[PDB]
Amino acid sequence: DRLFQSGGGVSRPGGSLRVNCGASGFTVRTHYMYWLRQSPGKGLEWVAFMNSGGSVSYVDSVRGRFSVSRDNPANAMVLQMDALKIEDTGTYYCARELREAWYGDLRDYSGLDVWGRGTIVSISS
Amino acid sequence: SALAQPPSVSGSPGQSVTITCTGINDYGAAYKFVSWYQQHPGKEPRLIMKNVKDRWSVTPNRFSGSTSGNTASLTISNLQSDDEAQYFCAVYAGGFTFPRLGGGTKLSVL
Amino acid sequence: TELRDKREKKNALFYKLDIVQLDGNSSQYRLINCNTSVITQACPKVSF
Ligand SMILES: *[C@@H]1O[C@H](CO)[C@@H](O[C@@H]2O[C@H](CO)[C@@H](O[C@@H]3O[C@H](CO[C@H]4O[C@H](CO[C@H]5O[C@H](CO)[C@@H](O)[C@H](O)[C@@H]5O)[C@@H](O)[C@H](O)[C@@H]4O)[C@@H](O)[C@H](O[C@H]4O[C@H](CO)[C@@H](O)[C@H](O[C@H]5O[C@H](CO)[C@@H](O)[C@H](O)[C@@H]5O)[C@@H]4O)[C@@H]3O)[C@H](O)[C@H]2NC(C)=O)[C@H](O)[C@H]1NC(C)=O
Ligand SMILES: *[C@@H]1O[C@H](CO)[C@@H](O)[C@H](O)[C@H]1NC(C)=O
Repeated sequence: DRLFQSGGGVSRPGGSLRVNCGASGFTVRTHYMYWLRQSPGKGLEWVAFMNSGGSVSYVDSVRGRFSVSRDNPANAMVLQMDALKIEDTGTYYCARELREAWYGDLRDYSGLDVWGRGTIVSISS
Repeated sequence: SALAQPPSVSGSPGQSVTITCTGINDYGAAYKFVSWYQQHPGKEPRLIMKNVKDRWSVTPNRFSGSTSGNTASLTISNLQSDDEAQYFCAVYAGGFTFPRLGGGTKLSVL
Repeated sequence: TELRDKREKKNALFYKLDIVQLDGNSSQYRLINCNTSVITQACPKVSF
């Protein structure tokens, strides 16, 4: 399995950007996927999560501004980002998680096993 | 909130040191799955350890895990230059939406 | 059972994948589904 990313780039505050995350060896649409970001020299932080079912949860700080969508023909996800702020500047990562939830109910948990190399996003004036 | 990692640790080559991970039992009594991540500078995270002491794929023997209820401990023995990196402790449990992520610790070899 | 005062210690075997580790000491275990849903036994005449 592998993940590969594209997009990101440069934007003024209030602009819009978009990052693609495509998979190989497995399809996005049937796994647990995570969007995270890391500001330079700082730690990782959660951004978005999409379950196997396709429902998405957002962290409060980007709700109403970030949106994730499935691109099944491309076997990928897309993070669309609008109303960009300075705080959104950093390196973004798309990742796959392996868990065990038998008959719904869970028993075992590995963590994040597949990690994309990250895309750079810079919001500046 | 976030788990507690000391910002930085240091040790001599060949020795062993431990990075601690405190606050695990702060939110509920659910079984705490404890994980550890390595990140070399300019590189992405790489998963080291799950299930506090369970080694993952290519992680040598020199990495071991222990736990004290609320504080986990990741120990590395036979310190060597490769080990200089940023480490992240994390805990997940059922019902969580995101696993709690530590602040990270930079490990340097003297 | 069955006088609701004389409880007894019994034991039985359950296929591992049906057992979960309790949210605490590793010697303690729980049925896989029981904090979440009602579990019913299937009745011999009703084997479909
Ligand atoms: C049902 O039964 C089947 C059959 O038993 C079960 O399938 C098995 O599932 C295992 C779990 O995934 C598979 O193990 C994986 O193997 C891959 C590599 O497999 C390939 O290579 C093997 C040989 O590799 C050795 O030799 C090569 C040189 O030939 C050498 O380069 C290697 O380093 C290695 O020494 C072949 O024998 C095999 O057929 C196949 O061609 C292995 O890579 C997996 O490790 C993964 O570990 C983590 C997740 O744990 C993952 O993140 C890793 O990726 C990271 O690292 C790579 C670089 O290594 C990087 O590209 C990524 O970006 C990440 O940074 C890595 O993928 C894992 O060990 C097993 O192969 C498979 N068996 C078969 C026959 O397919 C199945 O599980 C069963 N299911 C149930 C429900 O029972
Ligand atoms: C039972 O709980 C105590 C409380 O911390 C702990 O010290 C002990 O190791 C536990 N026993 C097992 C078998 O987990």
